[PDB]
Amino acid sequence: SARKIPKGVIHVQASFNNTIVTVTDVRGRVVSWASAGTCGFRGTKRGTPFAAQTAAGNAIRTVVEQGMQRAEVMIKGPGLGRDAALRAIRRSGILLSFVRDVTPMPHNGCRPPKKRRV
RNA sequence: GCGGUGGAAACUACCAAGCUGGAGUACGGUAGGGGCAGAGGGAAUUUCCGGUGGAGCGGUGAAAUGCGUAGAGAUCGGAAAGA
Repeated sequence: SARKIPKGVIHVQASFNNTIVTVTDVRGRVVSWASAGTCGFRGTKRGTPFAAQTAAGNAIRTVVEQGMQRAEVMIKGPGLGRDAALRAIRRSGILLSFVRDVTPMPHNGCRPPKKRRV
């Protein structure tokens, strides 16, 4: 069983409502994912930093079948789950290699509504 | 107040000949999202197709409408298009 891929990039879609932590390989194929509204609590109880750690710590139950040694991290977008997702992945067992911020910086053109966030 | 006559002449005005500080022009340079037209560049968003993969995603002061196992979101590769 399993493909047994060495290292891989971890795409963390950090938003205000929730945080989707997905651990993918070298190419871009997802093995298994984990989210904030999946781990027990839902509604508005998520999106917080220590709710992101229970989400990123739920991935090591489904991706343990592959057996990854090293891991590169990748954060996208603002919110309370940027530095928190990196701390849970570190206390799990996998090593650090490349932490990058691929947040889409606009060239001042497209603008969404004002509205207050959580 | 109006008209006429005889004067005065600085000022205003008319005429003639000038002068120059006004203004204008040329010579040589400087900065600027000045304007019009035609190209081309980068990020991102949306959409279409395909791969991986899982049940959730989206949203709010809370929720719900909505999008989801005819499998989105997320992720990767490619395309199209507009600002």
